[PDB]
Amino acid sequence: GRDQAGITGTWYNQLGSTFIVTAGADGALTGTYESAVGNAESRYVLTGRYDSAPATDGSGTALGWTVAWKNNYRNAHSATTWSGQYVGGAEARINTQWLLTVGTTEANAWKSTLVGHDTFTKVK
Amino acid sequence: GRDQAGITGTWYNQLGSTFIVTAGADGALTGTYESAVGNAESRYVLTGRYDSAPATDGSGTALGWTVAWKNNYRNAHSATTWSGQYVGGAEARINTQWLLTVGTTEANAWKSTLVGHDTFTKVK
Amino acid sequence: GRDQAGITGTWYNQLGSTFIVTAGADGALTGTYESAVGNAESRYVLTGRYDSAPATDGSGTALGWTVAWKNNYRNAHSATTWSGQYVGGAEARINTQWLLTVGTTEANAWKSTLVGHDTFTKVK
Amino acid sequence: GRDQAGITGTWYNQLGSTFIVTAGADGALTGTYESAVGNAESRYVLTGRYDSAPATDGSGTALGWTVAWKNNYRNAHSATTWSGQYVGGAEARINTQWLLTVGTTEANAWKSTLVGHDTFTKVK
Repeated sequence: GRDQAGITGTWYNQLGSTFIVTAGADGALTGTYESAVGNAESRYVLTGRYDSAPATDGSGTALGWTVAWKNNYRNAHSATTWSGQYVGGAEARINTQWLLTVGTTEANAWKSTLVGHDTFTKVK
Repeated sequence: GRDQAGITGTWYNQLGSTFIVTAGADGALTGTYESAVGNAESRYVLTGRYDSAPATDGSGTALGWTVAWKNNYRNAHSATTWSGQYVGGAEARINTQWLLTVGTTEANAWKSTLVGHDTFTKVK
Repeated sequence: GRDQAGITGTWYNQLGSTFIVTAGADGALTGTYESAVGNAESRYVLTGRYDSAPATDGSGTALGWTVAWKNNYRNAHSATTWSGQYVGGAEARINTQWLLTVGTTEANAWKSTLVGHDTFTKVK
Repeated sequence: GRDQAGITGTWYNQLGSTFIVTAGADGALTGTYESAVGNAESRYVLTGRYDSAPATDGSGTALGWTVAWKNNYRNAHSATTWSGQYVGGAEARINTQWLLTVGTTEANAWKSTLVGHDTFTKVK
């Protein structure tokens, strides 16, 4: 991975959530997510993928990951996926949009999925 | 996983894409995605997570997964995440929404991310 | 409008909701929305815009509209916007994605917005 | 409208786009949008709706609006809808998510719709 080192480490969103991730040379993302907002608590497992050979034209590095909101302490019966890109440099960022789906009855399916955005930085 | 067997197997979306996945008892999703539409070709690795202890109130099972669109044949410098829920039964379904992010320059970041929806079935 | 007549009329989504709209030659959409699902009841006012000079290359006609979920009978303190395109022909369709935002406290803002999709047809 | 005066006026997003709007007492939004980014130029008409009787529990005021990207100078054959809420006070904000749909062939429909977010302020 060109940005395997850039991505690997700890990231913080604008809400104080904490995203610890290892980027493998094959394109794997693996780590933990600790949410600061919502119906979550400790750490949760995360897995995802990233482009391990990004364009060198100054473009960002596409990636995404999933957290299922079940751990030893909570089950929210829901999952969030983040889709975004890593932008390296002095103020490195991971810019994302996310989809959070809650398990629902078929009658409530139309309102199963929230959408939002998170900006992750290396500081805070 | 309660629906570890329900989820594990091959799924087909309304476009003919093919989603082969193994659901682990710990909540891991792992498999391959073969797209029928877009700037993709063979199989791509996928990883994700699911709720391995869904509510038994008839609600669906939340899950999501990521594909980075890089394999031995293509690099689209992009990643898609699907967020949705598995609904078991005679006409089992995985109902999803997805976010596709393309690596972009900062000037083009505002248009980096497509949104869509996929319905997966066990047939077709 | 090239599809001013194509768009103008009554549309039904996969849920049984009813969308009655007039497309003006200037690009205005105006009408009423009657929801079949959710925390809504009678008709609600809708307004929006459409491309009154679509490409003739077989492409669809971009449009969108908003409903605020307040009428004489209900106030859900929320608004939905549909973004999509009209596809003419024997099986004419309006294919959309929508965002539903609920008024929230700042603490709950991160979960203010649902995302979904609706397909509208001239029949049902 | 409780926030008819709060909403009415000029708003600027983080990109420098300019959103001039009048909120009617019936819940109408009408105005112009002048984009600073993308394939747009001068002003474009906008119309939308807002909740003219928001909850007084400190919650925001739900609203949305549509711009079709056609004016006397440009036709992008596309439309954007913003869905969000107005938050009053010393640092008043309109927090939104948006969907931009481009008219496409049926073969390209799956990639017709971009998603993003805009934060509007009274300054800048």
